[PDB]
Amino acid sequence: RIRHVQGDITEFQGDAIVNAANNYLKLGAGVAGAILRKGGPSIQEECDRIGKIRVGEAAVTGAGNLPVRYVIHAAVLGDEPASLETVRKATKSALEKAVELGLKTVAFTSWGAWVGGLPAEAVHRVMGEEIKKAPDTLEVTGVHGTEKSAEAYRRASLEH
Ligand SMILES: [Rb+]
Repeated sequence: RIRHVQGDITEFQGDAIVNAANNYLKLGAGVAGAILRKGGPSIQEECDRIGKIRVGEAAVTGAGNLPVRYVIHAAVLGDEPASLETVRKATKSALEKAVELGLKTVAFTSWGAWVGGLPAEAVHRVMGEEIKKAPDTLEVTGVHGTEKSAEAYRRASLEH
């Protein structure tokens, strides 16, 4: 239910990508920058017309010129700081949205740009638990910058 690959999430060709976000849905930091660049202005514009949400919630937009149908914005910080709990909620909420849209293929990054203050392995652990709990109609892809990293993530998923 989760496969880890080297690639560019702005090149994922499935139903949706998950984009880590502040709760004000003001995009730009991290992978969002590339998403705005290649996806175009309509992604922030739709966010502007959703308004702000709560930390731990997710919100859905179209994907502009990207080869996915939807972007799922997962609010990990803002009005309160990122923690293992906000990470858990934002993941569960992102996946809940995907299920609501009746989607099958969804892609996350490592959320690294958003969890600098947290212990990496515990963050990976919590998102993994939420992903595991998600229904089997979903196929989740983790996308990483380097093969070395993705092979590390796959190797780590062999710890069981
Ligand atoms: Rb931000």
